[PDB]
Amino acid sequence: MQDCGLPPDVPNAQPALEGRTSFPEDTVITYKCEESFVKIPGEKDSVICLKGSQWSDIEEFCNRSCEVPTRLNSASLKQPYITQNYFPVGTVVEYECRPGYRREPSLSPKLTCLQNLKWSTAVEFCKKKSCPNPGEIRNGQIDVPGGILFGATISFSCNTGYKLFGSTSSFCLISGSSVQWSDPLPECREIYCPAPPQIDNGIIQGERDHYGYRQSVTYACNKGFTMIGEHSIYCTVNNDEGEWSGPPPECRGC
Amino acid sequence: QDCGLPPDVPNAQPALEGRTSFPEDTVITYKCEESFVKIPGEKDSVICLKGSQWSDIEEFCNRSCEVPTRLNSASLKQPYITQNYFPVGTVVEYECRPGYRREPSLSPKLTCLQNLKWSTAVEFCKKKSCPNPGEIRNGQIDVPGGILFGATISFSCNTGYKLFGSTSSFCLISGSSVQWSDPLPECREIYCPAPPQIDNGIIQGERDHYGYRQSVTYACNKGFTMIGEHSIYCTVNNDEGEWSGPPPECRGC
Repeated sequence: MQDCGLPPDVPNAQPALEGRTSFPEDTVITYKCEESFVKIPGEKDSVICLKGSQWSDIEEFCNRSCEVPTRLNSASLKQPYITQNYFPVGTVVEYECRPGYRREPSLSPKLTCLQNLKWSTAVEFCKKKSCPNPGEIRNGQIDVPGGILFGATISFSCNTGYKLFGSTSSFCLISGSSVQWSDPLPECREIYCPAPPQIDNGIIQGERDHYGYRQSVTYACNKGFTMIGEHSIYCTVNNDEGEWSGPPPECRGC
Repeated sequence: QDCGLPPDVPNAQPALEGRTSFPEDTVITYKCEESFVKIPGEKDSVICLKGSQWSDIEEFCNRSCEVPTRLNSASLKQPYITQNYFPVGTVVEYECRPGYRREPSLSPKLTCLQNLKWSTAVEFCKKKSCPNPGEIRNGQIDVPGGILFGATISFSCNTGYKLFGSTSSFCLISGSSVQWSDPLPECREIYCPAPPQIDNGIIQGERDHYGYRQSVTYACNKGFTMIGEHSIYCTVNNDEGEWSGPPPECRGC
């Protein structure tokens, strides 16, 4: 009769029959691979009801493959693997470094699909690029806690008696073709104490324009006056603010 | 042949030894009364001569000031320093003791006044001053009460420095002048012991010497995690250099 019966049973595939058990001549039935199965590129996936109530032949067209290679931050799949989804056991794909990573020549940038349907062990075939030498800050310091490679952070500080002007930290970030420091080297600026206080009936011996950390100012009483106190005071510096060590002496008469 | 009582001399009293009759050739001496001093080169005694007659004697006492009171700034000059006769109007001169100097604008002279007292005293001899103390590098000099003869000054070293030498000085008299008993001490920077090294970590840019408030930053080798403070600083546990605390540790991952 001008109708075929049920289509052939294909291992690991299920046909779309759409609610019927009898099919008219020239009816085309497509199969869909089952769970944990991928169709093999370049193979038929359907059958056709021919004359004599006979279905056309169809061979197993499903496998049996790894999952899409897991997403790496250091490397991206090369073409044509990056667009593929069929990876039977034995399949080897190649990677290429992302930015800002570079190849570690001693290591292979390839992954193989193993018999257990898993990709081989991952190695660091693509390593983190290095930022330039951070250099130095005059009268300050740079803190490099964990190297200067891509993704690293470094902090800046100013020695006692100096004030930091600029950025307090920097990060090695990707910059176009390479990796560069997010911020430039800041500045350590000398902290100045307020102008030293003047005293009644006394003077400052050779007063200077500016006074920095630990610099001193010496006092002297005028003729006929007696000194009572410290002959000199010095500049103390804390939390970036200058302050004299203590009060100036007194010149009492007479 | 015995004389009777000797003559009455104004402002003087004779030594009779409780006698009322005196034999020929008896010599009687008089002593000036309170506030009076005998006039140099004058007779103070009489002698019983023939005819039961005493020899003549004239007033020999003048009201006099007392010997000037001792001053600590100056001393009487010669010849006043050996004198005891100072009638009204008498002026004596002083000269400075050590360690005192003359105050040019003033007179170093005292006058015996009509009331038998010496004129008002002024500071004609003033305390000498020791030389300006100077400065102590990284230290301080406390001058509590001037730098004149007898004064004391103390020395101290700023935070992070240790005093080597004298802790004080006194203005002493030295021969022909006044000088500080002790020379200035030196304020030397205190250094902390060499910072400790850590396993699997390094000291970022180590220095040869670390002073007060100076820090050392640590960094762990690739593949280790730092446990503890990243940097430590040189404190001064008087008067010694000591690190603020232990260095961090590096744990292998």
